[PDB]
Amino acid sequence: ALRFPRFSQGLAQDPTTRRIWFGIATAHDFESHDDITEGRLYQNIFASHFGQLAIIFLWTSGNLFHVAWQGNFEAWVQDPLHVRPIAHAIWDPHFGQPAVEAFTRGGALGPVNIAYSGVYQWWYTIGLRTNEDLYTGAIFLLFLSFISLLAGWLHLQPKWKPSVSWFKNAESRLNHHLSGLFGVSSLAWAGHLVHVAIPGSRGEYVRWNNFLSVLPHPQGLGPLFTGQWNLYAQNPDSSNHLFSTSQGAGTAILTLLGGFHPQTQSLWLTDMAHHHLAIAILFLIGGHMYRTNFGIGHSIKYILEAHIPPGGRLGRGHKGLYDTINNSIHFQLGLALASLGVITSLVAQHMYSLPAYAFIAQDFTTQAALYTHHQYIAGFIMTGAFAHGAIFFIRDYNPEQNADNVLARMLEHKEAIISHLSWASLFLGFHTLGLYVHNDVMLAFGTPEKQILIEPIFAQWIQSAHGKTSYGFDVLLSSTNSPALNAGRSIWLPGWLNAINENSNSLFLTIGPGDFLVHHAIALGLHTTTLILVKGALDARGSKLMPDKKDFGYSFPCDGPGRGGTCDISAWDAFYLAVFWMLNTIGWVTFYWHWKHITLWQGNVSQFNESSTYLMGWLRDYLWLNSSQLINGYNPFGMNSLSVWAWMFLFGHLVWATGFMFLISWRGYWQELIETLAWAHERTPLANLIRWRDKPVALSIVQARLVGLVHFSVGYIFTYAAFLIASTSGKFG
Amino acid sequence: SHSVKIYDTCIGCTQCVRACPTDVLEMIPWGGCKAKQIASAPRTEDCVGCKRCESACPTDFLSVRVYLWHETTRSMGLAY
Amino acid sequence: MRDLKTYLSVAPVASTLWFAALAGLLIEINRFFPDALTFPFF
Amino acid sequence: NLPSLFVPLVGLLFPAVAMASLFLHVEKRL
Amino acid sequence: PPIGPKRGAKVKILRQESYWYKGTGSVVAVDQDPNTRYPVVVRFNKVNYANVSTNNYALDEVEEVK
Amino acid sequence: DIAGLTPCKDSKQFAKREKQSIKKLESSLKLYAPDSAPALAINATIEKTKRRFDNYGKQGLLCGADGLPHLIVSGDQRHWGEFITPGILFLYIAGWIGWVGRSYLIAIRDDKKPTQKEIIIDVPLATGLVFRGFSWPIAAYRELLNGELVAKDV
Amino acid sequence: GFTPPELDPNTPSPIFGGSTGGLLRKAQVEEFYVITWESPKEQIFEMPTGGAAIMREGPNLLKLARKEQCLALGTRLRSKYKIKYQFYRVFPSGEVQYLHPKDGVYPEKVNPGRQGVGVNFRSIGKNVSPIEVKFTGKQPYDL
Ligand code: CLA
Ligand code: CLA
Ligand code: CLA
Ligand code: CLA
Ligand code: CLA
Ligand SMILES: CC1=C(/C=C/C(C)=C/C=C/C(C)=C/C=C/C=C(C)/C=C/C=C(C)/C=C/C2=C(C)CCCC2(C)C)C(C)(C)CCC1
Ligand code: SF4
Ligand code: SF4
Ligand code: SF4
Repeated sequence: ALRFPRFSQGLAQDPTTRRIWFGIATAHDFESHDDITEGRLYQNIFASHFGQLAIIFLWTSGNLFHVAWQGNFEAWVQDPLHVRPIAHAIWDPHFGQPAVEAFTRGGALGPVNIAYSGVYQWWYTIGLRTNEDLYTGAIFLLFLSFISLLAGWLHLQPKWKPSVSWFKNAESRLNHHLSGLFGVSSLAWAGHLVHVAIPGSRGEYVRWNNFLSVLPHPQGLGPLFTGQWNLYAQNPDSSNHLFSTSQGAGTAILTLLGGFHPQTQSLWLTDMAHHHLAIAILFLIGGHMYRTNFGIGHSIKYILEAHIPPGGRLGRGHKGLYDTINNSIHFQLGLALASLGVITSLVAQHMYSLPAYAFIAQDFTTQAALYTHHQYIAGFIMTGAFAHGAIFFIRDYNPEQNADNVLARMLEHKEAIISHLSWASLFLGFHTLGLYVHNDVMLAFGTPEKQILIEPIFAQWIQSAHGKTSYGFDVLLSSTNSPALNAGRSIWLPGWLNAINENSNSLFLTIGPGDFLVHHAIALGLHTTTLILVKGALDARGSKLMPDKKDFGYSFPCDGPGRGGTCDISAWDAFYLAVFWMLNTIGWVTFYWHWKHITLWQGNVSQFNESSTYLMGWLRDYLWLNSSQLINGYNPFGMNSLSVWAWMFLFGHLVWATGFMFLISWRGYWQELIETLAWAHERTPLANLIRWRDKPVALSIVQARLVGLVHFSVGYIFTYAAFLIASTSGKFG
Repeated sequence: SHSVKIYDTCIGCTQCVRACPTDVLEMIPWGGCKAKQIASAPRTEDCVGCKRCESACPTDFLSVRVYLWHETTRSMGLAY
Repeated sequence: MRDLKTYLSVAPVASTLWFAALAGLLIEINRFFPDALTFPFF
Repeated sequence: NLPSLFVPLVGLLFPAVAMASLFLHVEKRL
Repeated sequence: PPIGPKRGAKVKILRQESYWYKGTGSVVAVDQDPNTRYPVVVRFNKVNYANVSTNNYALDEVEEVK
Repeated sequence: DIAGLTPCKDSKQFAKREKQSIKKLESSLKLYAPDSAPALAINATIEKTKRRFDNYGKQGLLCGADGLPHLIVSGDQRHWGEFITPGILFLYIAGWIGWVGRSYLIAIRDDKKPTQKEIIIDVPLATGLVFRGFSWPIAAYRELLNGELVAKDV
Repeated sequence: GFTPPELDPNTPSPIFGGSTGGLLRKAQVEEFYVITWESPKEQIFEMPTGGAAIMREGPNLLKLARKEQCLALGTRLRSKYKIKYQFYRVFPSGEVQYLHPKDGVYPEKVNPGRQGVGVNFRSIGKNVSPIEVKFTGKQPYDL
């Protein structure tokens, strides 16, 4: 110990500046710290979880506070489609007078930023109506962040810290998460919708003062205990209904209409309340599967032991997988990040196609910002899922306790998995690029008719299968005779078919050959990013080049210039290489989404359908064309409110290019340069009276890869966020 | 300082000791191989981690292994 | 002579001759059958 | 009026105190 | 008695960290001197990552395959 | 027709592209003399444009709203000339290339220096093997049934 | 049995005009090194720190900042010229520590008075998986 970092003696005894960097970069790697035990490991993780929850509650609390203080929420409720919501107020003493003038918008007294997170529509749809309601929620979350820190501190003293056996109680944890954390929370949310949100959506302001007096339904509760639940679905709202008023209001609380509210263009609030209630009670029954202290339930160990196919095509099946995952926190985090990244992308794909918050589909800047945000979030989460999968193989995988099960068999034929992932990436890359270049050459020579435009007929057939008419393939939901259509005409199909064939929303947009080419670029990005992460995770314990890689850990610089050269041979470097492909993949995904919508919102879908089939169209008719108002955020003749993006736009270009220095130039050059600088300081008068207490050295090789990747990613995200919002909000459509 | 280890697969060709630029390796008598000698790392406090010894080992797999550990003034190659 | 023929069999020279013959053939095919997005002979 | 007090308190005074205190702790010896 | 396989026979390399693991090579000399933990000398068709074509292995590290 | 497309012989945008392309070439033609070599070149390009558009419309190509031939690769028998038929032709050629190269590598694998015949091609051996790809789907299929295509235990 | 030669100060140093690659404050407060050799005549030799110096005839003493600089110069003294060499470490207290050649024999030549340090008696691939040393201060190669 003796000095920073107190958890690593070898870092503390470093005489150079490297002591500080590695002390920061390894603060949360509890397993590498000195004198760590399984108890201290789970306990520090437990308290870190509480601290995170406190962070999240405090963050949401602050968001409510500024919307209620400097925001537009009360004025925005009156005009949902004519009021620009306010994020907070701007107080920058570097502002010139015109900067104050151009940034004063949304109907405020001083300069303000226009919020683009969608919390206004979210809070209006759930029942919040006045700034006082937002102040109440902020105090509650500030108080919740307080008790989160309280519980985190509480379980760090003896007799409150639990044993590692308590953390390894998987059966009880799953039952409670499915029953309580998943189901009871969804059940209570359905309760909030049917008490406050739905009546709030009909003109009735239900709050804590009067929620005990009002009835959510005229004949409340009674039918629920009888079985005549259909009385809760009798009188929905008319298709000619105004959200904050009562003209067209009904009295139903649980419906299955299937479409959108025609005015708000968001999902039916009764449908959402019924949805949460149905999935909740489904989670409640499902949360009674595993065995606890009552003599009934399953042993997850025994279920895994019993799933072994005779004939031995999977060897010993899943035997030993229970303890393999229950003892490895990296395995559990890998599964958690994998599932979370999938449902994060699921949220992205559904919030733009099935908007659930009132008056959010018309806020085009908000829809673009939200989809881009979650897709990059999900991309990072997926890279982390595979990163911790490799970390599990190195730090926790016991080959003898996983003998001849499915997990060890993955390693047994690692070459087959990696080679075929390589073939699929090569196939997709060769052909997708080739077709794009072919069409580029055709349009260069002025012969558009010679392009190769393949019709995405399989996804078109699926859209017709959902009842879309634009392609006329006459399958179920699109054909009058299929039983899939007859069984649903009574319920969701009227509203569903009404919404899918509306040419304004984005519920299953019309797709053409341009969409076929972009989706194959997406397949290339997914396959190659998967290839990088899987090859690194399977070759993490060893390779023909370095058969003892597991002894060197997860993150090390290299193995030297011997044996031909072993640069970027660790699994950490595999992650580091895959993040570039993740950013490239999400870049393709979001370039696709933003261009299709920004042409749809402009009513010019033909420009996308005709220009997305060749890459010169992407450079010219998407990036170059939409950058106009952005780059003119400030010109030699003045500026407007888009200047903050024109600046951030260039800011992102700088950080990104700065990362190239850390990624192209490597260490030894900078070490010799620092040596020539240390001599300069020791031989300079006056200044040599100042002595450094940490020896200046060049950044570590792994540190350089990390710093270069962080600059690359920060520039990536900030450059695109600036262009996205400025090109969309500059038009607002 | 960096850790250096010698495994008994060593054939005793004395190549790791010749390539070492800070005199960390030694050749001690042994009875396992034909040259009657094996390598040892008694002065890893001077080891810089160049892995120039591993580049010269003819054994498959290596018989010298340099596991980069806690950095010191000597291991970082500082003249200042 | 035998050494000259052995030089002509080296990888770059064999590649150039092979790819030149291939390039000329595809050029004449697209010269007698230009454009063609499909296989029209069915 | 409150921004005229808290914006410098978090962009000037807070990083000043934070960077100075972290410097003393990082450079401290035992 | 000659310990180990005869010289020239094909051997399946069973050392997991070897460049020729699960592959096959040919025997050169079997050192009959005990206390030698790696007597079997094998020569290989293809060079490893160190441009080396011969290596020494133990008796339980080589399997005779025809 | 299929996927809402209209055949290019029926599409107006398809015929308007042919018109505008030919009229654009004619606009370049008025600048030069009727006996000029650029004139005969532009006239040949116009005739080549008419031939291209007519051939696309004659062989049943489907056109979108953009007046450009869209290809249908679902396997519909009305458009096998757009993918499946040229794809089978490709797979025949690709298998030929791979099978001949494989036959070459097998023939030289027992040489004293197999690397010698990989950087200096044995053209006589190559010329004798290039025509075995003509029957590659047969020779490969038999090697599949006899266990000669895949190396045992690798 | 071998007895290391003690470092004799006032030993002549090669002729050199001075360079910027010499000692720094590390030599004053941390440590520095000193290499000694005999040499037959006055010669020119490239300095591991800067340019060229004139190796004096008879005993020579040269103070450097790093150990690797000493062994590199010694190796060239043993290759280009045919000169034996020793070098030591000098702490700021004045203490001297003999380094190389340790036994008086060069390290590439086997010597019977040497003991094994860090010699594992198994194949390199016979190390254990990292999970078997988890929560311990051990490594799979220290054993
Ligand atoms: C994580 C939530 C959060 C976030 C991101 C922000 C962000 C911002 N706030 Mg704010 N604030 C918050 C919570 C938050 N606040 C809470 C809970 C309160 C009490 C109700 C306030 C009260 C407040 C006032 C009065 C003002 C701001 C202002 C501002 C802006 C200027 C920066 C500043 O003065 O720092 C924030 C200053 C504070 C006093 C907030 C810190 C106190 C709370 C309890 C957070 C706890 C801090 C703790 C010591 C360390 C947190 C750990 C880590 C998460 C940072 C800025 C955009 C100024 C502004 O409007 O700019 C024009 C301003 O006038 N805030
Ligand atoms: C994030 C917080 C923050 C804040 C609140 C400010 C605030 C300010 N900046 Mg600054 N700046 C910042 C970050 C910040 N900056 C960063 C990160 C950079 C690096 C890019 C800069 C670079 C920068 C430059 C180059 C300049 C400013 C200037 C200014 C001042 C211009 C407005 C003015 O005319 O006032 C009044 C102008 C005065 C001269 C009065 C000075 C105010 C008194 C003397 C403050 C007293 C200081 C106090 C005693 C001790 C403070 C430190 C203490 C907390 C330890 C203003 C007070 C300008 C400036 O300072 O003018 C010379 C200017 O030249 N800033
Ligand atoms: C709930 C999710 C989760 C959790 C609990 C963990 C937990 C852990 N991770 Mg992990 N990871 C995750 C997700 C997660 N990760 C994801 C999504 C990715 C993909 C990006 C990764 C990729 C990853 C790698 C490559 C590594 C880990 C490692 C680790 C372990 C040590 C981390 C550490 O102490 O370093 C401390 C972390 C920091 C000090 C963060 C500093 C760097 C950040 C990104 C810079 C901030 C960006 C920028 C400056 C701010 C914005 C700019 C501004 C201008 C606005 C630890 C147990 C490390 C490990 O121990 O391997 C065995 C390891 O090398 N993770
Ligand atoms: C019914 C009893 C119960 C309940 C309610 C909980 C609840 C919780 N436990 Mg716990 N636990 C229990 C019993 C219970 N536990 C028992 C009996 C044991 C002993 C075996 C444990 C042992 C245990 C451990 C070891 C840990 C927890 C942890 C947690 C927290 C998980 C992190 C989180 O908040 O994510 C929230 C999850 C949800 C909100 C539901 C899922 C979210 C879905 C998938 C997506 C979001 C839905 C929707 C689309 C969101 C819309 C977005 C919009 C609202 C903005 C959570 C609050 C962690 C913790 O302590 O953190 C401090 C943890 O480390 N528990
Ligand atoms: C006889 C030559 C030959 C053959 C039969 C194969 C066969 C195969 N390769 Mg391959 N390859 C070759 C050459 C060859 N390759 C060369 C020269 C390179 C270096 C550019 C590669 C690089 C390569 C990669 C990176 C991959 C494969 C893969 C594969 C497998 C999947 C199919 C594929 O993707 O092919 C694709 C073919 C290419 C990408 C390049 C082929 C170039 C030409 C067409 C082949 C060379 C012909 C030769 C010069 C002719 C000699 C004539 C002789 C008679 C004198 C497959 C069994 C994939 C795999 O791992 O399987 C899962 C894979 O990832 N190959
Ligand atoms: C490396 C590793 C790892 C990691 C891994 C991962 C990361 C994985 C993943 C993955 C993923 C990321 C996945 C995904 C998925 C998904 C799926 C698998 C799905 C599905 C489904 C289906 C089948 C569907 C169906 C349907 C329905 C239901 C309805 C509608 C129609 C349809 C058809 C759509 C671990 C740690 C483990 C271990 C170690 C190693
Ligand atoms: S030190 Fe740098 S150049 Fe050398 S092997 Fe390692 S990563 Fe490659
Ligand atoms: S890594 Fe370099 S300094 Fe260390 S023992 Fe090997 S050769 Fe010597
Ligand atoms: S290089 Fe390898 S085989 Fe040669 S003496 Fe050193 S450890 Fe032994």
